[PDB]
Amino acid sequence: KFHKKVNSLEDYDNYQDYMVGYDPVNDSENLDEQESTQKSFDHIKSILPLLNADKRHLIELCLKYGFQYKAISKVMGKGIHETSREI
Amino acid sequence: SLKGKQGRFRQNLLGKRVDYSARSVIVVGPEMKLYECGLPKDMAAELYKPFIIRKLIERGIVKTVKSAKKIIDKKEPVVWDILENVLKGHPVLLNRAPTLHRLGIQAFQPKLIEGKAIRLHPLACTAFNADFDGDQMAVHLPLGPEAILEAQLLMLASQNILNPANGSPITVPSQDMVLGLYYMTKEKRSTPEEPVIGEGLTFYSSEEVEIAFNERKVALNAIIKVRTKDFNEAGELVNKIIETTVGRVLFNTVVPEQAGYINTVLNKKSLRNIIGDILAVTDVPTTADFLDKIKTMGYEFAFKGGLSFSLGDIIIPKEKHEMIAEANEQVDGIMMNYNMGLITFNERYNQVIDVWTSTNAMLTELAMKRIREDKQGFNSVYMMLDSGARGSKEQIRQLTGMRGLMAKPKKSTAGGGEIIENPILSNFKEGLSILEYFISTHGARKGLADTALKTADAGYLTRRLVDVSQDVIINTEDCGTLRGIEVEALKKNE
Amino acid sequence: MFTNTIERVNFASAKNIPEYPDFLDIQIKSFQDFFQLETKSDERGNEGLYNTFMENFPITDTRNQFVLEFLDYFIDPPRYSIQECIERGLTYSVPLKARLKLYCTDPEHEDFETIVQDVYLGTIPYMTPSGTFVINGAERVVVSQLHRSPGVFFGQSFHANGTKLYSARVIPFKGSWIEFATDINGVMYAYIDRKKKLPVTTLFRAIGFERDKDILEIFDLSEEVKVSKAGLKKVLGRKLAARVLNTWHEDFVDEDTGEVVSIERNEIILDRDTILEKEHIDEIIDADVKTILLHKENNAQSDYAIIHNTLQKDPTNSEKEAVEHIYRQLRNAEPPDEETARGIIEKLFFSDQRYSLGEVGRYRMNKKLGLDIGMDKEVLTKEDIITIIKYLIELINSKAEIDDIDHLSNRRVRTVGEQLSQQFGVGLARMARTIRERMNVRDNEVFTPIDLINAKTLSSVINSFFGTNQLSQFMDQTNPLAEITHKRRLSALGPGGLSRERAGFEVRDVHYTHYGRLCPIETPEGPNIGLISSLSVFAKVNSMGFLETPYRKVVDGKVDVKEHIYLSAEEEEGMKIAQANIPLKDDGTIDREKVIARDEGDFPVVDPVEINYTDVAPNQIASISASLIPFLEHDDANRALMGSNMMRQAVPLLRPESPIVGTGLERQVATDSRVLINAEGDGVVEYVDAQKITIKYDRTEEERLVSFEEDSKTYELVKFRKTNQGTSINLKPIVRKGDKVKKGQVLCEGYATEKGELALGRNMKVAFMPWKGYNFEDAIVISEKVVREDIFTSVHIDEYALEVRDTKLGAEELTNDIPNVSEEATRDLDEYGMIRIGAEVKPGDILIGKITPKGESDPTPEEKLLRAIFGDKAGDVKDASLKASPSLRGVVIDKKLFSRSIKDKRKRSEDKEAISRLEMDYEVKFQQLKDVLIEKLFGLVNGKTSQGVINDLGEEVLPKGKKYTIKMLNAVDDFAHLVGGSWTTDEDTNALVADLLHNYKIKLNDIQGNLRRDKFTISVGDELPAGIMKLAKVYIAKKRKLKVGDKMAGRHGNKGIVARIVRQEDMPFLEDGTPVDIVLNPLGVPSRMNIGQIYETVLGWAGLKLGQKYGTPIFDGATLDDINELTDKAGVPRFGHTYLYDGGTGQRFDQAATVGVIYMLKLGHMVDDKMHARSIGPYSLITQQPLGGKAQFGGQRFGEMEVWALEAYGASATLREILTVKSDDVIGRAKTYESIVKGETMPEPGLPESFNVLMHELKGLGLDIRLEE
Amino acid sequence: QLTLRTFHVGGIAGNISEDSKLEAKFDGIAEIEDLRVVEGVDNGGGKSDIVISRTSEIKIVDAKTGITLSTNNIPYGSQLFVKNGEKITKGTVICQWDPYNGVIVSEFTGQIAYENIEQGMTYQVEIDEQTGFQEKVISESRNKRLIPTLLIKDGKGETIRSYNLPVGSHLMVDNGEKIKEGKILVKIPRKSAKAGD
Ligand SMILES: [Mg+2]
Repeated sequence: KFHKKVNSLEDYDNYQDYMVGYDPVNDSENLDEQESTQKSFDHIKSILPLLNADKRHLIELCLKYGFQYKAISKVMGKGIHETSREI
Repeated sequence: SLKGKQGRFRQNLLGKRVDYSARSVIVVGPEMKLYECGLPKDMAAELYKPFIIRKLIERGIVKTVKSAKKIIDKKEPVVWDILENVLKGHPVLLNRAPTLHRLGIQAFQPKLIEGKAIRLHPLACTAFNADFDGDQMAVHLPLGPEAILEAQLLMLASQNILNPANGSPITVPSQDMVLGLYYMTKEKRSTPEEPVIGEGLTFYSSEEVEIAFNERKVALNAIIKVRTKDFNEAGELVNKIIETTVGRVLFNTVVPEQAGYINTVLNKKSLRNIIGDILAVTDVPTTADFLDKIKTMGYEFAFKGGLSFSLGDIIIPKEKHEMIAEANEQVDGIMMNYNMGLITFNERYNQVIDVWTSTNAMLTELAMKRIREDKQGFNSVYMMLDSGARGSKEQIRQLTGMRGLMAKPKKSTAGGGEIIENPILSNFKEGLSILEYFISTHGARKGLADTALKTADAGYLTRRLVDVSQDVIINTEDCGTLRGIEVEALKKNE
Repeated sequence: MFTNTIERVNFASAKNIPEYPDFLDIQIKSFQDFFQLETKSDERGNEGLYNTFMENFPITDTRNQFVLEFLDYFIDPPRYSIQECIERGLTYSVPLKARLKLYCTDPEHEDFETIVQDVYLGTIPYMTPSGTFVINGAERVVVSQLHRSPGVFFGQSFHANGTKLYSARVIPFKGSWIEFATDINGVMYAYIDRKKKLPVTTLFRAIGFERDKDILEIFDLSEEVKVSKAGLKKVLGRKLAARVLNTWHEDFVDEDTGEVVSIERNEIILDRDTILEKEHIDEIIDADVKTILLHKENNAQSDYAIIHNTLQKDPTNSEKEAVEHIYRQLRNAEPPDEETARGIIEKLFFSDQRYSLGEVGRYRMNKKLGLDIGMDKEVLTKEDIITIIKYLIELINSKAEIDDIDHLSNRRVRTVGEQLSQQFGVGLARMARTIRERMNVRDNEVFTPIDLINAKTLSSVINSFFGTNQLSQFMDQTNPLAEITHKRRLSALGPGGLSRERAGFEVRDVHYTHYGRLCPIETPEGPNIGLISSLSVFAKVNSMGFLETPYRKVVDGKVDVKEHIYLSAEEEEGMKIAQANIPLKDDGTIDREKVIARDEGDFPVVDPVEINYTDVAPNQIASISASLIPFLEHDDANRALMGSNMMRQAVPLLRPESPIVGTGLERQVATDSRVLINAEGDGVVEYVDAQKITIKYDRTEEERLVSFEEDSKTYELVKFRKTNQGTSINLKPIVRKGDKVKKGQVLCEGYATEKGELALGRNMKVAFMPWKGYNFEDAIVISEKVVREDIFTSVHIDEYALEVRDTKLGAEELTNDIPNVSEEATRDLDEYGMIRIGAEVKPGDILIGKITPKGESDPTPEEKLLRAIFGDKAGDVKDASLKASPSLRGVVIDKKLFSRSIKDKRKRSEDKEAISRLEMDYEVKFQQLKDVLIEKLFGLVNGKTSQGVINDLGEEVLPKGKKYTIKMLNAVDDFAHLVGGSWTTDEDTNALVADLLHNYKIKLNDIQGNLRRDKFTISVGDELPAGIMKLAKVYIAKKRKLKVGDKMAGRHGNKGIVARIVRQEDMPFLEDGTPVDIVLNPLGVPSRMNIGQIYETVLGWAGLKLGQKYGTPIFDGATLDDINELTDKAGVPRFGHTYLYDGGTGQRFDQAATVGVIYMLKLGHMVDDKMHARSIGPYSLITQQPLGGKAQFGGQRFGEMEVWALEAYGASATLREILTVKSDDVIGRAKTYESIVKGETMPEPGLPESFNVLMHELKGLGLDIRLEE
Repeated sequence: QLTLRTFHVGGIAGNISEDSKLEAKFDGIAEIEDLRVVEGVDNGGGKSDIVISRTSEIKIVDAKTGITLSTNNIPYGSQLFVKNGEKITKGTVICQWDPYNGVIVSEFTGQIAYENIEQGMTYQVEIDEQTGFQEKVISESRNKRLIPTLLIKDGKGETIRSYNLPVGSHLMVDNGEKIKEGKILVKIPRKSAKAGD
């Protein structure tokens, strides 16, 4: 059904002339947004060393395994509730 | 995907859609120069956008591209101030499709104009095969300095004066320009009923002719004598008194002195020869200035003459009924001879064709003569025909005399094309009947079908010729050959 | 005289002109002979759909256990009217349901009950009163087609070496082609479905002509002589007309089956065309032959010698030899038995399954071959084949004539009714196949004729025809004339027709049979010239599909002026037809000694005694457009063609004005266009407003008794409605409160009409003179007064539609809060993100704001933390808004939102409560209607005795013999099924009762449709194609004034571009100081020979100076003397020759110039739509090249010829920039933009991306392409 | 342009009159090469010279310088009025021939006979409906072996000459008719020059 719901681009005469188009402005804007996000993350990384060591390691682990309160709690010693509160 | 008109080679490799391009309808700018064009403000602003952005950043108004684009899109006066100087020295290639020869692409120095239509010089129209009934043109913007130099030195319309096919000029006046020049250079002879002011007056220079004409003391078509420079039998320019017209003197105030003095009524053929001669003696810039000046002169005097098209110019000969009746009597006699048994069917048909052809020829000649001697040769239709501005003997004969004999609508299977025995006795001023109009529509539609269907063959021939001749380039200076071809005069019918 | 009408001074001198046929008959009357909504049951026997129902019924299963029959069909009123269908974007359709009866023919299964049921077959697009089909909110026209007429066509073809080859082709109404031909060897042959060849004599034997005796007796060419010694000796020297064979039976035993098969083997003892000698007598005697055949001594047999040659190429001799050879040649295998061997031929040539000729084909074959085969035979016969071969032989001897392919009797017209009938037949055949298969698979007794039927299999075919067929065309909706021309078009293209490449010159020319049927002027100027023609004003299409034109009979030179006869192309051959303007005496006799006649393609001059027919009107040969060019006889045919084409592109104007000089057909075009509101009857208007006109129609007392509706009726005027081309339909009332109206009277003007007359342009003061070169080469100089007085200002409406659908990532929403756009750009948007009515659409503004759910990937921990601390600034929504291109400037005039109601539980209960309330209200309306009907019926038949009323089931609802009273009148269960019987003994009372019941049924059906529509909108909501939640439409109006670059044109083929808008003081002006409004080049007049525009220029001026409008019929118009009289009466110089003064200097022009009033139109080629400029924009994702089109912001094409010109000039640099850095060098173009902005040097171009696409395609073809240094 | 010039004509047939006479355009001496002539009878009954050679070439050469001023080709069957070596002046009619139909000139005196010429097979008779004039026009025969041939014989029956008749040619002679030298036998209708293609 899906493959029979798909037409052929040849049904439109000279489809390569007026269809299947893109604007590089969109690509440049997407890359600019990516750069903005990267700059924000670099700002956060630079702020990280100013925090307490335990809270810095909590975030560092949460950024390389990922908000895994259970596995972090067993790793740390604090419970699920305490570890979530500290995060 | 690789084959045909829509294939890769012929759609994306040998021809491409391009950036810095635009398209719009073309109107006529008669006050422009041969190397000029009128670009609408929005078209120029969009085409020259990076240059305006560069000037905006340089001026300190903006520091980024996006702000400059926003300012441009807001259509501020600073944009137009920048664009006026940005345009200078930056010609644009104008192109009208189909591009049959290289003159279909020509470089024009653009100027900002109001409206949304490109203003094109009239003298370029013949090169573009462009009229102003709805035609559209495309604008391409060269970017690099070498591209601009190529536009200015190889593509500029003021440089494309000669046709590469034969060497004769292609930027020749046409239509209103030729009609005005013809009207200005045609002589008028004084008669007791209509006197011509200032006839037979002798002038020391074109200066005195200008003074007298400006004071309304000598008519434009008066026959006068003027002392001017002209070649002698040895080819040297010497002052002599020439019998000419005031209009000829005024035309020669813009003709370069190295071409002598021109003392002929200006039609298209004479104008083409004169432009060729002036280009032969002088250089291209002088010829371009001469072309512009004579364009202005022809337009001005066609406008001042009030040359119209009236039913009074279509003088149907008073003798038409007599010739038609006489031909009817001859056809009746031929019909009687065929009826009672002297001539065959083919002989009678041929005799009828002969008599109708002779009557049509005599009627056309009489209409020619009437329109020629009307108003001492100053009938507007006759001036259009004789100047070469527009018209022919056939069309005038269809207006004044009779439409003549029409070919039968026989199929290709039938052998040959016969001629209807009864001709179209009516013309377009009198009014064709229902049957005559129905007869004429066959020929009209056949001509239109031939026009609409037999240019694909021309395009195919041009494509094959280009592909067989593409690699032929002048690569050296001398091929050191002792061989050649014998050239003699081309004589047809001795 | 009608109120607010122009009384024109008419110059026609021809009398007794017959009334024009309705200009939309070719559409309306064709569709009305296939369909309708208001036909009675008894009249439904010759309605076309009924025939296509019988041709597909009954449907019987293979087991023959069940049989399904069709009884009748019914048509329900449309759910949505035309206006609502155009507003929503739906197809204006009527739902069709059919009555079917399924029964069992096998008594073994006696548990199956016969069922008579109504089954919804489906929605059928329905023709509007204007002759168009509203499909998907767009009006379309089914264009009548011109194809080859069914019958027999005889033709010739010149072979390569130069020997003629003749052919006889049978063209059926439906099926393949049967073609007989002559080969270069002088052998007759036949082709079967364009397969390989086949001997004609082989087919003759296959039909049943067993021996050569029958074959030679078909053409009567042989003499039979008994075999004897004396007889053979007496006929010595004669050539044998038949092969002398020896017959014996050989017993061949098959090893596989063991059955002994006796094969009749014939040995050729003596061949054909053999001279009889004394030695052959003994051979013939020994062969034990009873009789022999010899060539006839008549000389004419030589002309038939080709048949003998064919006999020499026939490898068969018996009745079954030819049949077996045919089987082997066709099915490419040996025959299994003789029965199927005979059956294959009997089914290929004598069976209706593969092909049918139809009534037209049978009639044409009968007329051509001179037979009288009954009209009930839709297939070929043996007599037909014999006569066809006879005609071919007669043609070969140069004794007959070749048929003419371009003859209008040989070109047939497929109208809208025929095409729709054929598509319906296809759909119903598919439906019948599905029904038959469903009956095949079903053995359970639980199956009824409703579960057997699929509506999809019919709706699919009909929608495909109306959406993708070449003949279902987008209507030309520019002006009323464009519609009226498109509805009268005849196309030679499409399915079953010719192609542009395949179209030769001959079909494109004008035939002598086009006179009065096809216009020789109005044809497209281009690749479609001749292939698309226009119907003439007096042309009809008869029942058989041939063009007919009217004439007046002439008997012994006396013209019958009171009666006229419609004649076809074949009915005219052999007759001499005169003109219409022939002077006539008081008794009707022709008063001309010599009359030019039109006999076939010749134009002889004969006496009035030899004239057979005369034309009826001066404009019989011309179309509507050609009959609107005043002084057409003074124009060249090419210019008339161009003027007819251009009059159809004239835009409607804001203030239209009817021409001063007109033919007189404008009122008829406005009336027959049916775009203006035509009063349906005599009445006095009640209330008039810009939006509506309500009028009280006068109805007779009987009509009032029978009709359920009030005499008053309200018409809603069309206000600023978009066409297919962008132009606007704005209608305004021309009737005041209190005026009286008659049938057909126009109550409104607008849409390029004025006071009931077509008004395509405006009257402009014109001077023919050169003006400073600003009217050079067909350019136009116009005054600024035109812009000042809104003379040439039009309104163009654009419609922008946004779909918001349900995507996988989430349901896209319409909101004014869209990310990363300033608050100023969302100022004019409402809650649903839709621009307000009255806003100015400057370029780049948001029309319908939209947010699409953005692509959240897996939520990586870094993203989670960044959103946790910074916030959800980058909420998951991307701008999908509609933005105006940098050419759109307009005012929002209307916005529409169509939505599907959300299916919720509480919404479901609310819908149930609402549907219950609506049902109660609609039964209340039902009962009110029934009470009114009962009261009217009791009033009609009070005090009489019933004669018997029978319902659809055969039960007598009203017992006979009882007097009429109220009690059992309200006791009748239903009136909508009371069919059959007579109510009373009075015929007038019976007719009144029948009409009353018909109107009751109509009103009940309408109210049921209303109830169904209310149910649909409560439950489903707004109709909307599946997969899309909401549809948002914004309509934008563009006021376009006349500007430089706009195209203008007259009616005489004179067209131009406005080159300069010149001030009033700079215009040429007359002695009174009034300037002219337009300056046209005189040079365009002589060469183009459109002298007519001069005539109209002069006459018009007289009108402007006399308050007069003129009627100048084509070929019966104003002479120069009438114009001279009117100009002398108006103080205007003769021929319009006036002395003018320059506005910029004041000096009088040297010569006088032609000045007058010309009717000027504004065409739809506006410089606003044509200008486009691009520096950079969107590129293709395949070729990495700029797109193409103003809508796509694309770039111009530098094609092959432009490259050739660049190479000829020697511009390597310009060509290189065009090839690489301006098109597809992806890095190069960005670097060039940066270098221009920064002033640096230009980048070095690189390899174009299209070359890499080419290289990848070559590598995908298995070629190792290597670039080397 | 070779396809657009038809548009301006409008379908009107042109008055293209084929040059039926060749005349001398210069003063000099006319020298004729490959010339064969016979004595025939014209329409007026007088004696005339008819060229029977298709390769005749006439050169008008100046008598003072000896340079060939003009060169022309003499069509077959044309009436020659200038002899070899005869001085001619400007405007003198060198020769005249039928432009519409070419002619075949008999080179011998004898009887005319038909070979493979039969009615309804190789030629057809077109008869005028009103006057009854009959013209025998040769058509294309189905059997290619049947070649219509005209045989010119002597009084003894021996075939002196044979002439092949092309398709479409009209027969101006009858079977068994006696003819003299120079008489036109078969008139081949040349395709008439229609309006300029
Ligand atoms: Mg044009």
